[PDB]
Amino acid sequence: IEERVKKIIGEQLGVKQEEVTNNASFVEDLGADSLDTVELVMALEEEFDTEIPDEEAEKITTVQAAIDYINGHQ
Amino acid sequence: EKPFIARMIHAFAVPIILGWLAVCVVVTVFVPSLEAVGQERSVSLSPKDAPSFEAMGRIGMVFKEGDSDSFAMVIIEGNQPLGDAAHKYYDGLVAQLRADKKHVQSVQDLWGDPLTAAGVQSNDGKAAYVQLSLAGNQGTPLANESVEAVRSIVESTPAPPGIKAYVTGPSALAADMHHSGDRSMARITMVTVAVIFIMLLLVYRSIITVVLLLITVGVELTAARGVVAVLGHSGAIGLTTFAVSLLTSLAIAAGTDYGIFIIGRYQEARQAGEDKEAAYYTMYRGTAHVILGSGLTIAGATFCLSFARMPYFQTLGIPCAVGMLVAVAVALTLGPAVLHVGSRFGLFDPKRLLKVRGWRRVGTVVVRWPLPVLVATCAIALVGLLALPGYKTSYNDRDYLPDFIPANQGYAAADRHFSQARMKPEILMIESDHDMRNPADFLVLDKLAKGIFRVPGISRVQAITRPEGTTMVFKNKDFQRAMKSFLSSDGHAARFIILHRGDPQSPEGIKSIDAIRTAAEESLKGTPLEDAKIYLAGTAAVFHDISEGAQWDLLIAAISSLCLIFIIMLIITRAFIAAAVIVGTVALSLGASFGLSVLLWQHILAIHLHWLVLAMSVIVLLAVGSDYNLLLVSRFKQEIGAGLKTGIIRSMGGTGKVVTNAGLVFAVTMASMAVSDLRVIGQVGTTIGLGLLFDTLIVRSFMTPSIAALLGRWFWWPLRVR
Repeated sequence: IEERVKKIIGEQLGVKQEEVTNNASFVEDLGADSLDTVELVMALEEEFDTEIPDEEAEKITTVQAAIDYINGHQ
Repeated sequence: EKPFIARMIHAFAVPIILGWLAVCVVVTVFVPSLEAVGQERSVSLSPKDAPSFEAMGRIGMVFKEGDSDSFAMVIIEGNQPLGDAAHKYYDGLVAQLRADKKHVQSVQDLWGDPLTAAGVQSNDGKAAYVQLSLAGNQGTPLANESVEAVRSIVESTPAPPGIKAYVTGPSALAADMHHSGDRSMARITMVTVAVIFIMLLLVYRSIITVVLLLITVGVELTAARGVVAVLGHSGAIGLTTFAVSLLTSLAIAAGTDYGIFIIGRYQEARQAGEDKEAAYYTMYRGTAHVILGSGLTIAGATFCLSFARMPYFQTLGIPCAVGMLVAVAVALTLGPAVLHVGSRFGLFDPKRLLKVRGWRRVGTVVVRWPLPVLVATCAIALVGLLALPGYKTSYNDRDYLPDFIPANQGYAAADRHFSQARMKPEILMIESDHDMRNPADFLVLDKLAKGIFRVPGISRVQAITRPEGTTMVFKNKDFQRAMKSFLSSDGHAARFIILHRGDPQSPEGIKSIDAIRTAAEESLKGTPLEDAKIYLAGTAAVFHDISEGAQWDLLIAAISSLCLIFIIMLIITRAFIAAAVIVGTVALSLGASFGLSVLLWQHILAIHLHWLVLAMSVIVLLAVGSDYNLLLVSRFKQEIGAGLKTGIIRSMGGTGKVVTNAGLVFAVTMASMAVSDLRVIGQVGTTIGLGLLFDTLIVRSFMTPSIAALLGRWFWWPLRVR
């Protein structure tokens, strides 16, 4: 569900859940960095009982990408 | 959910504060200060079953030269060769000492006899000495009184022009060690609080916050020392200056740390937006069982020392354990109470943002890449063993006391005119079943004397056949006087005095003892005295048992702690592997403290570690080091529920800063003891300080979380997860 994903991103990068948008990029739009996105992927892994490879973690750079990955694999 | 115990502490806040304030006034008024109690309740240093100790008693009893293992030597020094005027002074001084049957059991007078005076006179002729057998064992309250009586008598006697006198010996040094330890207690605490005050001020940037925290410590300290004094004053336990000094610092250190956790977690609750009451209960749930778990750890761990054999380590058992339990009880009760009252007036709210970005970033790296960090941190912990091959323990108590103490002053006079061994003689005695006052036996004794003289490290061998310690009938009247001090008065035993070349306190000197027993035994074999029992005693003889004793019981202390601490952690966390990791990582980290402590003292400072340092420091390192792991691991238990890796990361965000401040305070609190005149305790303080500094910055920060992520669900076996 997009709600919990948005909540997690909003918490991790310290921005209100409403500000984040699906097309926004973690590093470019939300000002994240390498460790921030690592924490993002790991938190999403643990939240939804999912696992991600490094090949994909580097691929998921936007909110919508994470949404597609999580919903497809759910 | 508000736990009942926290609810009543909340409800009875002010009464609790009043109650403990009353305990701190009833104590320190109705009992003498803990330093005074230690003076009146000191313990003997020699274990009662050491072959060296009982040999010393046996030797004295047969020769009627007292029954204690506490001898002392009076040294005479003059700017010119000691003329007959000095002898007149010496005779009067001896006469007074022989009269005081209460303290000076017997005086082995040699310089007064021409037939043996030259054997005690200095080679330059400017110095001489005489030995005394004082009542009461070494370090006992009677012995300290007796030494003072002897010292007063020496001072009272007016010396002739250009003549000085001093009192030395293991008994005198032990007493002066006690006074120096007590005398420096004020400076240890004043520096400790002053340094802690500066550190806490920077951490909290709030003077009011620090003052309440320290006052909590002060009540924690006074009750801790107060109760132990009560037990000591009632005679239930024996004390030593190490117990008094070590207990004081631990109470201030452990007292402050429990305060930091209480304020730390509570302040975090306020940052999250919790209400004053809700923040208080949140603080209790996250830190109450941690403090109790950590409180029993220090009390339990130090109690394991009670199982040690040496009196130094044995006497640390109860005084520290009882003291820590009291300080913990104040922390778990006065801690929340003062916090609640302080909150009522709005004093404890954080004055700066509780940043967690720095630590969370570390957590992300550690949890995402556990093994690469684990190996890196594990290796740097083991490389501290590089000092083990070159580790050399030392026993020279002289070097670990100020130069100016009276005991060292006299020793300095001894070295100025005698070889360093002349003030630390060994005495060898053999018991037969018949009289020896015949030429036939005398020849056997002479053969024994010759054999020992050639033993490595030996310099002189006094004997009835060697009145002056060198080559030379016994029925002569003058020789009869000499015979009265080398043979049993009318018994079946004889004795010799052995002087080494080089200090016996060196490990090489210790090795010489077994050669003496072997050489004496083989020389006694093949001759009628072959069946004669052999007794060996002296400075080297005593420390042969110390070396074998300390090196062994260290395992008894350290190993017992691992089992005891592991049990306390296991009952707290209810998790098997988690308990093992909590104490396991610290155990592996002992190597880092070993290397650091040795590197600083033995190599950088060129001062060897005292034999007490490792056994006393290891227990604290193994106890306090596990407390920080307990706090962090306990925070994993609460935070988990979102996910193991996520819980670890956010857990280190919260407890990351709190532990570091707590760790530095304890490390600095234990390191501040270096200012003590008793350099032995300073090494104990510094060794603990360096080890805990290492544990907080690497073991807790990287090892435990890295291991925590690596194990996954099994880390909390058998507890269910998610």
